[PDB]
Amino acid sequence: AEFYGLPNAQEFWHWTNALHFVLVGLAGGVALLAALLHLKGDAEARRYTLYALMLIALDLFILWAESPARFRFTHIWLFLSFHPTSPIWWGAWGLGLGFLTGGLLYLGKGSQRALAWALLVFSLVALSYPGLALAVNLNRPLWNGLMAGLFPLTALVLALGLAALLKSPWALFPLRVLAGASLLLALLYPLTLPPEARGHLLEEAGFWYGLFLLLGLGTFWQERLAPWAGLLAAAGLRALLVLAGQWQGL
Amino acid sequence: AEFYGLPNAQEFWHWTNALHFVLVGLAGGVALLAALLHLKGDAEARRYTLYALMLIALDLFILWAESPARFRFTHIWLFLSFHPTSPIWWGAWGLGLGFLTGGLLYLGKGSQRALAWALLVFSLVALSYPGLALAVNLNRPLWNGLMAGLFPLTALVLALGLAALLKSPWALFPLRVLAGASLLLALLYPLTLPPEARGHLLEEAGFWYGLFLLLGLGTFWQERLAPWAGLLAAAGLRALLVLAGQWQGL
Amino acid sequence: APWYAQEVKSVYQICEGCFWRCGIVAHAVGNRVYKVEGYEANPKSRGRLCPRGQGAPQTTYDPDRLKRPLIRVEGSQRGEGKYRVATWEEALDHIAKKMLEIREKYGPEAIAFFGHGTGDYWFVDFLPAAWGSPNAAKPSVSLCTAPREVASQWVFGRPIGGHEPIDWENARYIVLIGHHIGEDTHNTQLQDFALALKNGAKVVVVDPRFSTAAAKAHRWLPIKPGTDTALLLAWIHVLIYEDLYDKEYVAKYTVGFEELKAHVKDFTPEWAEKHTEIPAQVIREVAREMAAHKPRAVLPPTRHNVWYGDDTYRVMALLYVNVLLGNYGRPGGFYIAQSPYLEKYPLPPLPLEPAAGGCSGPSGGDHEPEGFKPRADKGKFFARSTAIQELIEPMITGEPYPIKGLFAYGINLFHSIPNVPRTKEALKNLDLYVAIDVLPQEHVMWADVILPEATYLERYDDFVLVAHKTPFIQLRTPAHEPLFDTKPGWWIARELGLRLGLEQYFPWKTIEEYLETRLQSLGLDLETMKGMGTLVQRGKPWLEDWEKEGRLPFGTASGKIELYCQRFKEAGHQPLPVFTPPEEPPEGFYRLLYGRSPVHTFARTQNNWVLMEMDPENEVWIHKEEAKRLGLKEGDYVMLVNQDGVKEGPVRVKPTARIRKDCVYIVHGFGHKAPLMRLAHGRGASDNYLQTRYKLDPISGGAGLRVNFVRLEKAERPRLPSLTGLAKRPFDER
Amino acid sequence: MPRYAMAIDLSLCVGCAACAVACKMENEVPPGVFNLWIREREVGEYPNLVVEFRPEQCLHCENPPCVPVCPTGASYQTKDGLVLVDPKKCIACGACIAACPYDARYLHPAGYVSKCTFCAHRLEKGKVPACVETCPTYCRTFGDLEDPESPVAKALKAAERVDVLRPEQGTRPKLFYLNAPSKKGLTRESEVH
Amino acid sequence: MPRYAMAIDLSLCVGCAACAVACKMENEVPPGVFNLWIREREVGEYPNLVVEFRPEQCLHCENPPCVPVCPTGASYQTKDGLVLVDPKKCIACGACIAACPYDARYLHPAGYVSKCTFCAHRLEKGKVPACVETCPTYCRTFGDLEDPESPVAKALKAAERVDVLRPEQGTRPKLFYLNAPSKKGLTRESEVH
Ligand SMILES: Nc1nc2c(c(=O)[nH]1)N[C@H]1C(S)=C(S)[C@@H](COP(=O)(O)OP(=O)(O)OC[C@H]3O[C@@H](n4cnc5c(=O)[nH]c(N)nc54)[C@H](O)[C@@H]3O)O[C@H]1N2
Ligand SMILES: Nc1nc2c(c(=O)[nH]1)N[C@H]1C(S)=C(S)[C@@H](COP(=O)(O)OP(=O)(O)OC[C@H]3O[C@@H](n4cnc5c(=O)[nH]c(N)nc54)[C@H](O)[C@@H]3O)O[C@H]1N2
Ligand SMILES: Oc1c(Cl)c(Cl)c(Cl)c(Cl)c1Cl
Ligand SMILES: Oc1c(Cl)c(Cl)c(Cl)c(Cl)c1Cl
Ligand code: SF4
Ligand code: SF4
Ligand code: SF4
Ligand code: SF4
Ligand code: SF4
Ligand code: SF4
Ligand code: SF4
Ligand code: SF4
Ligand code: SF4
Ligand SMILES: [Mo]
Repeated sequence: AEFYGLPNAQEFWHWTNALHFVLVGLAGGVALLAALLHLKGDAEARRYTLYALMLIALDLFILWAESPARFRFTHIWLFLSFHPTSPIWWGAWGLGLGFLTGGLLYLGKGSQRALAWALLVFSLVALSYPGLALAVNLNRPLWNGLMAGLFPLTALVLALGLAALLKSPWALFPLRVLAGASLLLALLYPLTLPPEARGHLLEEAGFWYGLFLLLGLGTFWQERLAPWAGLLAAAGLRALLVLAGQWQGL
Repeated sequence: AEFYGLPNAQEFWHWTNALHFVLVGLAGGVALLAALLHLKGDAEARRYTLYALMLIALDLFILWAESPARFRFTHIWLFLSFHPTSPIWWGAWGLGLGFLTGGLLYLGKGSQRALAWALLVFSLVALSYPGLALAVNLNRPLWNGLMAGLFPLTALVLALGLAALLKSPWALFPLRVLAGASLLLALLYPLTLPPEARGHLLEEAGFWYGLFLLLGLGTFWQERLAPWAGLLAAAGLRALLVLAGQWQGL
Repeated sequence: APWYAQEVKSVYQICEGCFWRCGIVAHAVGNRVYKVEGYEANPKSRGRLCPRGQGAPQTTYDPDRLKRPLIRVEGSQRGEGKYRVATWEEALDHIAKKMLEIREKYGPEAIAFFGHGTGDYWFVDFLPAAWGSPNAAKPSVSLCTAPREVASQWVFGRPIGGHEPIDWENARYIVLIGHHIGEDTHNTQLQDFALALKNGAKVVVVDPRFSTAAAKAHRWLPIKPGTDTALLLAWIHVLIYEDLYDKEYVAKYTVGFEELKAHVKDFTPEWAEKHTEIPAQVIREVAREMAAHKPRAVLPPTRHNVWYGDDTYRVMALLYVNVLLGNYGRPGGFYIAQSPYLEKYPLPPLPLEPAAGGCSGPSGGDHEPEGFKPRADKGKFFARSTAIQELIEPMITGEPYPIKGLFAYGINLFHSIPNVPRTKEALKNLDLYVAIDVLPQEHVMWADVILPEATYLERYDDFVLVAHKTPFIQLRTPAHEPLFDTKPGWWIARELGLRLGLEQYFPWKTIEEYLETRLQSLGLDLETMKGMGTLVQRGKPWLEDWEKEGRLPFGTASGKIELYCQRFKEAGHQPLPVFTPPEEPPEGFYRLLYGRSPVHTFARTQNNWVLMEMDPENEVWIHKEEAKRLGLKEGDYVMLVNQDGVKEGPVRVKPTARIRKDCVYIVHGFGHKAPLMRLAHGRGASDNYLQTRYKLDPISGGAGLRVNFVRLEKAERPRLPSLTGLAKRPFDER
Repeated sequence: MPRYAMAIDLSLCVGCAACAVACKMENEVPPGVFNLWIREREVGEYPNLVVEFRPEQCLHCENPPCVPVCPTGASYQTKDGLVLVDPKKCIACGACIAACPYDARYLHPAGYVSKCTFCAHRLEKGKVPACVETCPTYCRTFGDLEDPESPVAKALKAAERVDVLRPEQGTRPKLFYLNAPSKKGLTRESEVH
Repeated sequence: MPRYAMAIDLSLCVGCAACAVACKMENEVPPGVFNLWIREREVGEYPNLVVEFRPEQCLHCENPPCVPVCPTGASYQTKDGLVLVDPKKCIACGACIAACPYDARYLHPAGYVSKCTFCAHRLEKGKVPACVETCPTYCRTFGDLEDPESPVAKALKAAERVDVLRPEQGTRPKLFYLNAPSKKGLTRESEVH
């Protein structure tokens, strides 16, 4: 209760790493739309493959931009070591090989639709890694097992929300299906925590939490409210869980 | 290491109950289908309501036929008290009221959209309570937070898989979206566990688990294998987590 | 539904759980004792009870418990299990008729009487002498306590007794040699040991195994087996040569202390460490520490002492150390135990009377010209106690005359006497073999006539007298009447006694008649005795109380420290030089050590569902590194094969270290081959079936058991019935 | 008004299941189940060999996870700190078994769930529990935690160390272990192999 | 090949912060961050007041959650049991800070993660850490756990009790608190509120 000096219990991932969390949701989700649109033969497979390349690249820039290690150029090691136990490592390659693969697909060469299978795999790695980068830390009570489920569900709500605003006919229905799955797990999450972890969550966020749950109920009303309301709900929850879970707490 | 007598650490939920677990998934998810159908004003809303009623009846019958207190007639207390903190209490009231609500819908009595929204809410209570009946036991390392995510999504793969065998046209696409979600979260599940618990899941199960993960992949292949494969993966996964997670273990 | 909400009837009752005989209250509701409890005034239980005492009542409500007399179908072999129900009248006639025939062509000494438990007074002490056979014995003498009783009779003039006289509450330093307290679960001594620990009593344990008592010790000396006398001699040497002993005490109460100092000249902590394997510094430190605490430092003598053939020497040496510390009769470790006064029931002297020997000719003087035929083991060892294991040979060869006919009153022939094959040959050759018991054990079903005894809760027994700081008398009253066709042992004895001309012995027509006579003597009657279950009398415990009166206790007027002028003379040696290096296990083998499970009594509790459910099997203790070289792990099973090829049913392996690499350990009493005791049948390994050989103590009739070696052979897990299934069979008093 | 508890001295416990058998008898606990059992574990090699004997049974947790999870209201916590079951409401759903972190409860064959009762039947008539009365070593103590005179209160006051099983669940057990034999505390299966 | 460890005898720690200041001077740890800090907590009420002075720092866990989590490989565990950071490969992502259960890790203002180092720089020249060196109360010891002549080894042997922070986690902390002042062990915030 009293200290000489202080434990390094200060926030470590700030509002900027909460912003990247939201974009890699999009980047991975859209890369999934793209490969599926390929595999399916759809005329739109190209439009969505060059978007995913921008979203992926925007994120990888925000990832280096927000790193205090940027002008020390140490990221080359992210690609010169084998580290399968590391969620973040898996996301470096998943977004890196996912980029090349999406390049060799947009420049119609190298190979076709055997390459959409590789894009599908790399997009699943990119959709999976954040969720596990949090849940892997078993010392953080709030970042429980549900993060591994709440993040991939929420990244597809982001990708389908975007897709539906760029008026693609197919996007609304699956966005309202994954948004229902997303919102129901988000409601059950608090009931899954131990009492002190939940109490911490409701005093720190919550309103904010119960706001984004309410806001998300807007995907099931009108259009041009729908993709917006589900999009703000998915990014709300994503950013708030990264911000409120950096607690170690007893 | 050695005992005089023994701790009561034996399986408390049998193959019998695991069956109840697969069934309440079906029951709840078909009651969601009937609710959403009445809500679109679609013609099939009537027989889906009969089915959700049948599966609700079949599930309450085996919840009672498998109870050691089946002839002591004490289930009446489930209904004469208020226990909001208990998943099984929520489950009893959701199904129960969901069976009256769906009873009046079938008999065109006591209103009809206001009864379809009710069926919607009670079918969300029934889809939600199983994963929480597991997940609230923070002493059991395998029943972590993801159980609150794995159980609702898997109950949907069961209902939609059934709807598609009955040849309803709308469902073979949602079945593939929801089966992709369920299999992705099911694959990341073991990676969400402390080492010793993952090692325990792998020793005791897995090979069954890994077989259920492969199986479910056939939901994206041949048209009429797709619902069987999706049904068996979702039911195998639910029963395996129920039997393998009854461990306190240090 | 609960028993305590239902109407109850209590009674003051003794526990027959084991021979400690704790005073208990039994709570019955109708014909069934639901609960039993210790009681405060009783000096043994004082309100508490061990596990065996608590579970002891279920044998009375065991569906396999013996109910009717039975006689062996004519023409069927003993062993084969063919019987036909009989009447008490018919079975009792058949026994007397047969007994009388053996007596007309052989004499009455051709009938051996083996027995144990409370009613052994009738079968082993009374009936045999009233009938005229000196061949009466109990396993608690040559298979337990003989070495120390003999050592004690020679050194002090007293026994150590059934309630060993240790003043635990004032003890300050305690040395346990093989004495496992906490596994050996005798009530009061558990209580006392626990109270000593509690008050800051530091305990040293000497044992090749890290036992429960060692788990509570300040020092554990992992001694090489069969080597304790070298450690005792070297401690005797340190207290004499470093001049730490109690000088006065030896000067006023000790004879021949000088012979001991010279004997022990070369037995130094360095000579000891060589055989003992305990470092010489440790040997020294332990003797100094105990000298620093006198007279409140004690080496209490253990109860089971047959370990090796030399045994009386080890105990003598342990007693010298206690004497040298000045603790006997002083508060610290030995109070002086006097027997209570309850006058015997008036009767004519018995044809044969006993000789509680110790000095000046207690061997065979009365056995040579004195009337007609001495106990059949008369020339085999020095001491005068009857040895159960030596009178078995006479039944096979007819050597020392012939013993046809044998009685087994509650004594496990196949688990308590070594060399089971030899005992079976001996039953083969008998003309009559009767067994009085409750359960259908493997040795009861080899009998011509089985008589079902009534259990301790459905029975009255002659009083239980306990020599103690404050001597006392206990009385057990039925909690309810016998079940089925069951009869008390006092009744069975009297009924046989009237049939063989012994009416002058057995005159009284009933046990309460008998009990009223002894209560007259003391100043009470039956109803008042039932009122205060136990009776405490005044006695003495120190030396002052004795001394001020101008007397001392002993044997001959001064404890003789080397300890016995008449053995010297005609036997050979007086002192305990027989540290006698022990024969070692052959390579590939281990010494077989054995002991108690806190929850099971000897062998008789293996069919008890309340107790088997706490401990359903034994487990072989091997050092972690040996089980590893062998290819054995945690849940494996194994057969134990002894140096003579005998294999003992599959036992679980227990690779956890708390034992030397020289040894292996298993709890005694498992391995029953008795199909009718449905939950004890086929479980664990029997130590006795592996104890094929034994080294006869030439001084105290004892059969050294720790002389057997065993090796382990990988075996399959056993397939056995479900214990819960069997335990659930309802008890029907028909 | 009291807050009921139990204290067991492990420095004195020798693992003779006396308490376990006394409870079996006093409470008529059927064959395949147990309200009380003893666990025995060794720790270490030759020159530092410790053995821990440990009775385990309902700890009558102050914050019992085994109560909120019950659908009927059969599972309840008393005003003095006893966790009990009203068999009249019990549906034998096993929710309380899933929730107890100590393997303290079982399905009794009569159709309802059972477990250590702190001998409520004896407590009500002013007696001490069966385990507490039959105990050669005098290592268990019982009483009102709030009364400075009660035997548990005294026992805790005189203890060198106090431990509780799985303290990190947050159940607040009311069965205290005194003076554990091992320096590192109560033994766990995880600190083995 | 040895197993490096630190032991702190809390019966002697007075929480003066000498070790903490000796560390800051030696490793020139920058303002605002700490390799080592002291935590002081009272467990209360008059006749029974207890104060725990507890220095905290990297425990150099034997099974460190901060190593596996690193994408770069800059977080490595050494052959003798030191967890160190090679700043050449560090991308300052914080994954290790997220996985550290003890708050022992910080972002150095020079753009890489830092934390106590077991004074690696001194261990190679054959010296004892700076905090161990300055300690006025002689309460902290160090050495190879496997060498029984080690000051850690001898102290662990002499301790009345040995504890570790969050044992329930996977880690196997190699910083041992010896004689904890409160009977219930090391103080926790949940045990207050
Ligand atoms: N191999 C080996 N032998 C030993 C020992 C050992 O450790 N190993 N220990 C030795 C020692 S120390 C002792 S003291 C003795 C004890 O030896 P025993 O007393 O012979 O041992 P138990 O195995 O209990 O056998 C008791 C027999 O009496 C029966 N019985 C029990 N209660 C009653 C009753 O009320 N009435 C009647 N009629 N019968 C009853 C039981 O069914 C069983 O047949 O054994 C000794 N023998
Ligand atoms: N639970 C229970 N308790 C009982 C009984 C029972 O049947 N059940 N029976 C009672 C009776 S009658 C008796 S006789 C006793 C038996 O019990 P004890 O009288 O205590 O027997 P001991 O043979 O002294 O002790 C057994 C210990 O002796 C050890 N030992 C073996 N060889 C040697 C050696 O060479 N040197 C040393 N120092 N130790 C050695 C073994 O390792 C074991 O740890 O217990 C009594 N109490
Ligand atoms: O979900 C339930 C479960 Cl698992 C059980 Cl065991 C019971 Cl009894 C009931 Cl009623 C429900 Cl709803
Ligand atoms: O996902 C990432 C996160 Cl969260 C950080 Cl902080 C960094 Cl530096 C990088 Cl490279 C990736 Cl990929
Ligand atoms: S010591 Fe135990 S088993 Fe023996 S008589 Fe006493 S209570 Fe019964
Ligand atoms: S009765 Fe006493 S010694 Fe026996 S298990 Fe219980 S607490 Fe331990
Ligand atoms: S099994 Fe009985 S006591 Fe337990 S939660 Fe169910 S109804 Fe309640
Ligand atoms: S010990 Fe078991 S029964 Fe008692 S409160 Fe805790 S979880 Fe409930
Ligand atoms: S307190 Fe009651 S329930 Fe607990 S062990 Fe004792 S008798 Fe059994
Ligand atoms: S030198 Fe000792 S007392 Fe001072 S802060 Fe460091 S550990 Fe604490
Ligand atoms: S901050 Fe540096 S040491 Fe820590 S995980 Fe990232 S790259 Fe590894
Ligand atoms: S205490 Fe934390 S930072 Fe230090 S080695 Fe252990 S897990 Fe890593
Ligand atoms: S070992 Fe070195 S770096 Fe660690 S706290 Fe001590 S002085 Fe600081
Ligand atoms: Mo004995």
